[PDB]
Amino acid sequence: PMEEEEVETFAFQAEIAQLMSLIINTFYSNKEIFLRELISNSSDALDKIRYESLTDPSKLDSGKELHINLIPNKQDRTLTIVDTGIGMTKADLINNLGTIAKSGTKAFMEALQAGADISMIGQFGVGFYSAYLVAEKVTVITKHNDDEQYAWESSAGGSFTVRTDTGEPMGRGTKVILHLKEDQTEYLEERRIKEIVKKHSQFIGYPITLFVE
Ligand SMILES: COc1ccccc1-c1cc(Cl)nc(N)n1
Repeated sequence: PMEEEEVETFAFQAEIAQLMSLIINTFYSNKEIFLRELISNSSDALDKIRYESLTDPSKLDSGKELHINLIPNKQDRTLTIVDTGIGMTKADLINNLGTIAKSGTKAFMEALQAGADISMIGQFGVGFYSAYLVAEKVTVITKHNDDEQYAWESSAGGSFTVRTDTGEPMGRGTKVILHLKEDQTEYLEERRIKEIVKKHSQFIGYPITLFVE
């Protein structure tokens, strides 16, 4: 029996689209900072959870462990960033991922033309898009205590899809699945991943675990 699934196909806000192009169709060294940004988001997601969790310890029913996991798959050619953070509700997701303007967008783009490093990205509050320095496509699976599991995805081109995730359940948190461009497979090597965590992500306040096949 054929399953059926709803997808909503959104246009990224004009400037988030401009930024995504700029990221994709421009060469930047120091791409590795994409992980730093992704670990940061999770860190922030783990704080929101832990904080709220002292008001409602029942927000931990969905998983008490507060950590980050990195899964590089040499077969899929995916680098998966998993956290047991707070997750996003649909609206958090759509505000976080594309629809709503970001007060740092224009400024960051202006900055990049002036030759700023892609590393500056986080300060402009549009850090997640660095994901696209290395991935052709990016899949975010996410789960918020209040809501259901969502699967967001974009290969860029100006649009993203959001669909309720019928798929591996997570309980709580966000999973960023990076479908690495052909030439960015270095980010599936244990050594490289360990390198960029020690380098840019040392003071994260949660255990981070690297799983290697
Ligand atoms: C796609 O992830 C994000 C993008 C922008 C801002 C925040 C996030 C985010 C939110 C949560 Cl709850 N977890 C994670 N890992 N990222």
